[PDB]
Amino acid sequence: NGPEYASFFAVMGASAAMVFSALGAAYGTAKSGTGIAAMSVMRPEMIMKSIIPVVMAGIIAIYGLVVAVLIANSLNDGISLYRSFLQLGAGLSVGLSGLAAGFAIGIVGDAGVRGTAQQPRLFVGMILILIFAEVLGLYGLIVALILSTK
Amino acid sequence: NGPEYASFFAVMGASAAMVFSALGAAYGTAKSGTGIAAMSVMRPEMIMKSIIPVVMAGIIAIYGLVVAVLIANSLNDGISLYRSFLQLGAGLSVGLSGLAAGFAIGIVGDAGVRGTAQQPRLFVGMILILIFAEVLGLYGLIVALILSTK
Amino acid sequence: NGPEYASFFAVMGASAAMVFSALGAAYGTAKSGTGIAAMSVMRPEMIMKSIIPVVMAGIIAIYGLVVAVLIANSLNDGISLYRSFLQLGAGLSVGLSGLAAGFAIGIVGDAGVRGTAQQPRLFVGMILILIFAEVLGLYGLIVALILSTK
Amino acid sequence: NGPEYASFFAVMGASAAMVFSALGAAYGTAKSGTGIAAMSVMRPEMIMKSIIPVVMAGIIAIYGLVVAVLIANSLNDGISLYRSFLQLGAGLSVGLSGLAAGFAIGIVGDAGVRGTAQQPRLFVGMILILIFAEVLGLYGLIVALILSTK
Amino acid sequence: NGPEYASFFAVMGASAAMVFSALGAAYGTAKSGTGIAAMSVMRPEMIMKSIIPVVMAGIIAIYGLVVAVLIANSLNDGISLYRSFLQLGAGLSVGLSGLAAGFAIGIVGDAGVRGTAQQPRLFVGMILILIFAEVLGLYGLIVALILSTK
Amino acid sequence: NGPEYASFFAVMGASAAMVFSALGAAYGTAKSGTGIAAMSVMRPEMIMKSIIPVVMAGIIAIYGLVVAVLIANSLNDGISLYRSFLQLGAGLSVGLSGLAAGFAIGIVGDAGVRGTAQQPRLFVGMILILIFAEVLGLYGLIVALILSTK
Amino acid sequence: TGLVLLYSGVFVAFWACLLVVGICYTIFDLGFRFDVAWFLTETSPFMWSNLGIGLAISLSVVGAAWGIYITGSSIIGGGVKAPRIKTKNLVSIIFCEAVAIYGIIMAIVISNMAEPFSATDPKAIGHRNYHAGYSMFGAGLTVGLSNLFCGVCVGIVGSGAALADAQNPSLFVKILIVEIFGSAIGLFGVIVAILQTSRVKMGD
Amino acid sequence: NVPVSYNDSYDTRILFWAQNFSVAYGEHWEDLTSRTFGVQDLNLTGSFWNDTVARLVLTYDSLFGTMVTFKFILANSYYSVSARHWFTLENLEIHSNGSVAYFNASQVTGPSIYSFHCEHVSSENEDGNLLVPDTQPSLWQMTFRDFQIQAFNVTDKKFSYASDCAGFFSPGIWMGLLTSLFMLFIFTYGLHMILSLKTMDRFD
Amino acid sequence: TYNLAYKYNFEYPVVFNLVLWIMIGLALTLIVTCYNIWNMDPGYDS
Ligand SMILES: CO/C1=C\C(C)=C\[C@@H](C)[C@@H](O)[C@H](C)C/C(C)=C/C=C/[C@H](OC)[C@@H]([C@@H](C)[C@@H](O)[C@H](C)[C@@]2(O)C[C@@H](O)[C@H](C)[C@@H](C(C)C)O2)OC1=O
Ligand SMILES: CO/C1=C\C(C)=C\[C@@H](C)[C@@H](O)[C@H](C)C/C(C)=C/C=C\[C@H](OC)[C@@H]([C@@H](C)[C@@H](O)[C@H](C)[C@@]2(O)C[C@@H](O)[C@H](C)[C@@H](C(C)C)O2)OC1=O
Ligand SMILES: CO/C1=C\C(C)=C\[C@@H](C)[C@@H](O)[C@H](C)C/C(C)=C/C=C\[C@H](OC)[C@@H]([C@@H](C)[C@@H](O)[C@H](C)[C@@]2(O)C[C@@H](O)[C@H](C)[C@@H](C(C)C)O2)OC1=O
Ligand SMILES: CCCCCCCC/C=C\CCCCCCCC(=O)O
Ligand SMILES: *[C@@H]1O[C@H](CO)[C@@H](O)[C@H](O)[C@H]1NC(C)=O
Ligand SMILES: *[C@@H]1O[C@H](CO)[C@@H](O)[C@H](O)[C@H]1NC(C)=O
Ligand SMILES: *[C@@H]1O[C@H](CO)[C@@H](O)[C@H](O)[C@H]1NC(C)=O
Ligand SMILES: *[C@@H]1O[C@H](CO)[C@@H](O)[C@H](O)[C@H]1NC(C)=O
Ligand SMILES: *[C@@H]1O[C@H](CO)[C@@H](O)[C@H](O)[C@H]1NC(C)=O
Repeated sequence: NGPEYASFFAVMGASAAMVFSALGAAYGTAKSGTGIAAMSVMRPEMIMKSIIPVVMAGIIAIYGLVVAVLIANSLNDGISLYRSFLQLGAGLSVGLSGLAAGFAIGIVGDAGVRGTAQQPRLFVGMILILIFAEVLGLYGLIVALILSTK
Repeated sequence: NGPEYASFFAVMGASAAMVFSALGAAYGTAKSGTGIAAMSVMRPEMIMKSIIPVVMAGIIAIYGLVVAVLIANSLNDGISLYRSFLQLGAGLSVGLSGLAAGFAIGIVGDAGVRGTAQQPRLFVGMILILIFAEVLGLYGLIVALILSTK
Repeated sequence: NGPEYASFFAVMGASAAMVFSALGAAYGTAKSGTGIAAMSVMRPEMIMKSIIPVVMAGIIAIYGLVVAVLIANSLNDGISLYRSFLQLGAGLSVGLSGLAAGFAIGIVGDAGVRGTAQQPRLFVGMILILIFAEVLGLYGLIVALILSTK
Repeated sequence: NGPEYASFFAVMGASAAMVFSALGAAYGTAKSGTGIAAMSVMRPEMIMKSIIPVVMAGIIAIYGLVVAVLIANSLNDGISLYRSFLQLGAGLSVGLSGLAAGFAIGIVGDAGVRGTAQQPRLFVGMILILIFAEVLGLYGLIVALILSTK
Repeated sequence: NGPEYASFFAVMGASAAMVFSALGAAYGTAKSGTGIAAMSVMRPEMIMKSIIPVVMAGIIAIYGLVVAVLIANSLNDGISLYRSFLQLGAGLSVGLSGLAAGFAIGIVGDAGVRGTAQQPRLFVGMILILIFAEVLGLYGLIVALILSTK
Repeated sequence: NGPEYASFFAVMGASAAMVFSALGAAYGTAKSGTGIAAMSVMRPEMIMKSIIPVVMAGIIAIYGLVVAVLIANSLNDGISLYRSFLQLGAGLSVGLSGLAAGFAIGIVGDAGVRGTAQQPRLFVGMILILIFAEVLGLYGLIVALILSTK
Repeated sequence: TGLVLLYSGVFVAFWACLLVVGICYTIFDLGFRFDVAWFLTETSPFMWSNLGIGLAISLSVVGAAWGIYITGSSIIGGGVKAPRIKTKNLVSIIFCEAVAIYGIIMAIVISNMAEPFSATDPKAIGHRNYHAGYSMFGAGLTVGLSNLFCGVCVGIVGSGAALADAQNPSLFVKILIVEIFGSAIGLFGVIVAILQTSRVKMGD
Repeated sequence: NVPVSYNDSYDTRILFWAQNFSVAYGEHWEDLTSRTFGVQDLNLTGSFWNDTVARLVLTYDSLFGTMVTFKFILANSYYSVSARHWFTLENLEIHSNGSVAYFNASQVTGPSIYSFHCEHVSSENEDGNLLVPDTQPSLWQMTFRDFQIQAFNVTDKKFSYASDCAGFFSPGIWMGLLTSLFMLFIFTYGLHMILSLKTMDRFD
Repeated sequence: TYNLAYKYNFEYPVVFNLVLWIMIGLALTLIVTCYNIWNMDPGYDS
């Protein structure tokens, strides 16, 4: 097997995959949800059609839970030091890239639902930029699924 | 063969190629995504052709996705310490220069689509500056492909 | 042959040459790219002539590339510690001097292009100052060549 | 000869002589070069008369280049620790004293060319101050030649 | 003779005698060089007489040159640890006391030539306070010659 | 006797008694030297009666130069670690308590000479506060004497 | 910035000093003196176990109280003119109060698993008591920080929903959906925290 | 004056210096540094060498009652995580007459290229003494006021560079520093908020 | 028999941490104090 301290890096790979992707999902819901609650007084009709920047920030939360369940179930007493460094680098790669994909949903989703309240022609353009900011968390997932499942 | 902690630097090249290029692709998407929603309130015709500064930010993310798959598929237990340092610098090269390229696409893609709203003649000039700020991610790719494949 | 930690200082010369010259080439493209969008709204004839301060910032990008390939092609398993330190100071000397040359290009290229919108005689004087900020990245190139080739 | 780590302090004298004199020459051409653009709107005649703070800031860059070539040609595999300490202090003496001289040229050369826009009598007085900010890099040169050529 | 690393502290006193005294001589020239420009638009006749506060700051640089030449001529391989600690305190007490003396010259020389423009009677009073801020660099000279030559 | 590194703490007491004291003498000269330049435009007769805060602050440098001579004359080869720590505390208690007396002269002497222009009655009161602000530099001297004789 | 210069002056001087020290342990072969093995094994697992219980509850009620004062200043600030807010907009307070319920539950679930032993050798203290020490640190960190982020997330949305209820009283039941998605982040930290301490047993 | 030096070949082997070798049986303390590193004629009965196992036996024939011998057991293994060769003093043993002491000696390790050196390798555990007995009511006690031993890479009959025992940090400091520098972050978060609760200028 | 080690005392981690965390606790107390007296802002037009 591995040394006695070997399970420290796989634990910090299950923590940082959920902590750093909770900060992206909390920023993407609070920064854009500030924009929802302020556009709604002037346009109370598009209040439900503009929820979708906060359900896209919630996918970043479940991108980090898929790997934090995968790591915390494959972790056992005394894994090798090679296998725990893999699951540390699989934890930082989806957490810190979900933190970037949660920032770029918060800043786009806030500005998008203000430009949609002033002009409804932006809604097809807003949900097209929001895919480009949401695949950044998917690129971190498909390389955390490569690293953890070695 | 090499030590057991040799795989620490090899998974910090698979992580830093993905987290630093997603933090560059977030700044290219978010900062230039407020520029779209600020210009589309007056010019709703130029929405679908202003996705070019956030499309070119999305290629910065898939530069780091390619290197983080090349590094993670060339991983074994007990690799040498020399090959471990190559893949650490292959993550920092495509990562921290894709972050520099994402910083520049975010600034000239935001300010470019502000001047394109005030004048339709800047659309060819803004694209040429976006090419110079997107080969910075390409220059970091060809050093990451040289270093990781030695 | 050299010790096992010796190859870390040579990959961190190949990486620091690329990511510090890209940070200089990004600041020359970002700050002098917003000078184009603020100039063109009154004088849109000099748009293509104003691509020069982002062209001269783009040569600093390849001053660091031609030694990041030069260091990464002299890398061997077990290089000496003296050979490995020469390539560290060849990366830190074209990077941090190319970062200085890109810092000076983005300041005088932004202020110069904003200056030729109201005075067209400044353009032959702005392009002369950009030569002086260009050779700061060239002086770091010819001293990174006499360090790597030793 | 000497120890194996001895060549580290001489390489960090070859690179610190370059990157700190290129940061002084960056601040010399960028801070004074942004004063040429503000002078040009009312006095477009003395554009070529105002490259003198930019020319004398490029002299600081070739002061650091001469010492950095002189240090990098005095390198051998296995120099003494005394000799490589001499060239570390020969790099700081022309780097960090060229960073001071290039900071002083960029400050008085900025206010000098904005003062000759409103009164051309300052032009014979502007150059006479800049020689006093020029010799601070020259004093750092002639202590770097003394320290390195021992 | 002394240890191998004993020459490190003597050369650091040879560099800091020139680094910190040129940083004070530059601030005395740069801060009192902007005061010449603000004086110039009112009193053009006082140009050549106001180059005195940057002449006095020019002697701060040669206070550090005659200590850095003095240390770098008495250097020898194998100096004792006691003799090199004497020359570290000889360079710290002539550089950092010339950095303070150059700070006070650049402040009373800047404000002194502002009040000389509005009133010419201050010029004999400004030249008195420039003397008292000059001897702070001369007091550091006479404690550098005590520590270095002993 | 003592170890070879014992003479380092005594030369850090000879340097810090001159560095930290000429920094307090520079602040009392610079902050009050702008008090002379702003006062004299209104009341140009008091440029010889009112330089007494500059002359009073020129003694803080002399109080530190005195201790830096008693320390640098009691330096011989092989002083004990006990006797060298006494000269370190004699160099900080006269340098950093001269930095205090240089603050309280520079703030009082600045505002005290503005209030003497508008009313000549303050000259007896302003010179009385400079008695209480200068004895902070004298109390640090007589505790540097009581440490250096041991 | 006055005080942020102190926090950035220490953070720069810490990592610039670890840059110099880091290139002086490798460079004169003293790597062997670093010993991250000796740090992780000679520090007591009761230190990591009680920085997990100490941070499960305290960092939850940091974010539970950070989310209360953000939206509680908008209840009383927005409810001066429209005092009908103070009874309908209390479920924003409850949604950041429930993130401290997840703290005190997951602080006494983790605390039931810490039990004393008597060994002192890192071979006598096996890699079950070390895994139990690290997994209690990493479960109080993923339930303390994930509720510190969830509690401010349902406070910023709750402060915006309390200022939209002041204008139109019909808008609150539709911005309540955004606080549901925000309060699901805190429940996701509890799912990971019960899976990090599922197969954990400490003691001998 | 000179260290003990065993050799089997023409080349020299294991060598051991101290400044005060002293032992105690019961409560009678007998100093032995005058019979060891100055007398130049020691009874090194079996001083083994095998490049992976080395023993240093010192026998004195004038001690507490009878002939009493001291054994220094060393080993030299290849550790896969560190990818090096680390020597370790295995145990140190004393055989008086029909009895074995079995003094355990961890923290007397180091890389095989370098030697060990410590200032107190005494017995009688107070906080961190390196020689611990196997059972705590131990009749034997020994004390080294200086200590320097090397095995497995002795070259030219002299010590190499020393892997010292002291270090910048001890394991009791690392736990006390990770606690003090953690609630210093809690304190300066709670002091930054009270440094910014500024009052008003006017009243109505 | 040569090349004896340098004789560091046994309490070296104690004296290192007593000096280090005081001399940067008395330097940060000194830097913060001299920062506040340097930027005093007395108020000076009259
Ligand atoms: C929404 O995510 C879409 C694709 C995704 C996820 C691609 C990633 C894998 C991306 O990682 C990378 C960048 C690759 C890439 C290149 C994608 C281009 C995508 C589409 O482009 C075809 C856009 C869409 C922008 C584009 O189709 C626009 C409709 C448009 O066609 C309008 C044109 O007027 C405009 C000029 C043209 C230019 C800008 C490309 O784009 O659609 C999509 O379905
Ligand atoms: C090739 O790049 C030029 C110089 C470069 C890069 C020099 C580097 C090698 C450098 O290492 C240094 C600076 C060499 C040096 C010191 C050149 C000095 C002046 C150049 O001349 C030779 C000017 C100068 C001809 C010209 O640019 C100005 C228009 C002017 O001729 C017009 C005059 O009104 C003006 C007052 C006069 C002053 C400024 C010298 O110069 O140009 C250049 O092209
Ligand atoms: C630029 O070339 C001059 C000096 C240079 C380049 C010096 C350095 C390279 C370095 O080598 C030197 C050593 C710096 C230094 C130690 C200069 C000393 C004195 C000179 O002598 C006053 C003035 C002086 C001749 C003159 O420039 C001033 C104009 C003037 O002196 C003349 C009058 O206008 C005015 C009334 C007078 C005042 C204050 C009474 O100032 O240096 C020069 O000229
Ligand atoms: C070993 C002791 C070292 C630690 C001691 C730290 C104690 C700090 C004490 C005082 C620092 C506060 C000084 C700053 C004054 C605040 C000025 C103001 O807020 O107006
Ligand atoms: C140690 O070496 C010497 C010199 O070769 C030899 O005479 C002696 O016999 C050796 N010691 C033993 C115990 O063989
Ligand atoms: C230590 O050695 C000295 C002489 O070397 C001796 O007098 C003393 O008794 C020894 N210490 C003890 C505790 O025996
Ligand atoms: C060396 O000797 C020890 C003890 O006698 C033995 O266990 C080991 O196998 C030997 N090794 C070799 C290589 O002879
Ligand atoms: C050895 O045996 C004798 C027999 O009585 C006893 O007195 C003595 O104490 C023994 N030696 C030791 C060291 O106990
Ligand atoms: C103590 O020594 C015995 C030798 O019989 C060994 O088996 C045991 O592992 C040692 N224990 C420790 C904690 O070193």
